[PDB]
Amino acid sequence: LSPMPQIAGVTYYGDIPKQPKRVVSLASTYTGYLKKLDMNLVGVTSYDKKNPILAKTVKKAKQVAATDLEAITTLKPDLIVVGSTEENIKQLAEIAPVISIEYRKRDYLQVLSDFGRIFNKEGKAKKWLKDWKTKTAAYEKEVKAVTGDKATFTIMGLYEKDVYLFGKDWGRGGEIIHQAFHYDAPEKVKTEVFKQGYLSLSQEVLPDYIGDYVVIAAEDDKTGSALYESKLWQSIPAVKKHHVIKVNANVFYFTDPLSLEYQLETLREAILSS
Repeated sequence: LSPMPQIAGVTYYGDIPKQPKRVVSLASTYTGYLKKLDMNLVGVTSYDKKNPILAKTVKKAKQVAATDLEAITTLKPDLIVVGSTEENIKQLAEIAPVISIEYRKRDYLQVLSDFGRIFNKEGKAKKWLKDWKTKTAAYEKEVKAVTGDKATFTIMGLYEKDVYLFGKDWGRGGEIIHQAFHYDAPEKVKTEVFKQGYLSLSQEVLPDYIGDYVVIAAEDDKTGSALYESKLWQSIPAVKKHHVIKVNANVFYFTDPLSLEYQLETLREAILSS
């Protein structure tokens, strides 16, 4: 039986096993945290299968959603991990013990040490957080020597015809840019995006939310076409100055340690080359 510590955002359904043998992850947000703690994942999400950093490590896991109850029963899990937003949690808890995580109650680093406490993997969690602390410190000085300590960054993402801004803690590299590198954002990003985490934005106002640098997440090359072709977009100083960092959403959606390792080298190299 897990000690099942009381942690903000963490709800247990049933008796969490001390050493889970057969974990089904239905939350793309947490799959890579479980993988980093070398837990055995027999099910994972479509997002995890599509994440080019994580997928290598979960080839053997079956792709499942919360709507695949019979398929999940057939995997015989001894633990299911979900986001608190998920459908069918009552039905999932009838299959196996559930850990349900309410997003944002613990930050991108705490989520790992929290799983460490739940699963008796506090050593692995601590070794990674130590090394993350070391490189992030060194990498911030390097990138700011290039940009200047005061340079503003905006995090944005594209999905079909949808445009979003992100703050410090909604992925797309905001955790590295704004937390790890301590980069400022433009005034309207601070007052209109940071608190709520994400903002669905009209294409038309993008210039008023972009200062020195913009990180733009997309799942493929074609999604950016019409925006990037537009006069409005080409009118942005950050665009003219080639201060756009286009990133692969299929890994940059996430904040698990494996995804972050890739995102940190990618962002560092993009800022240094600018």
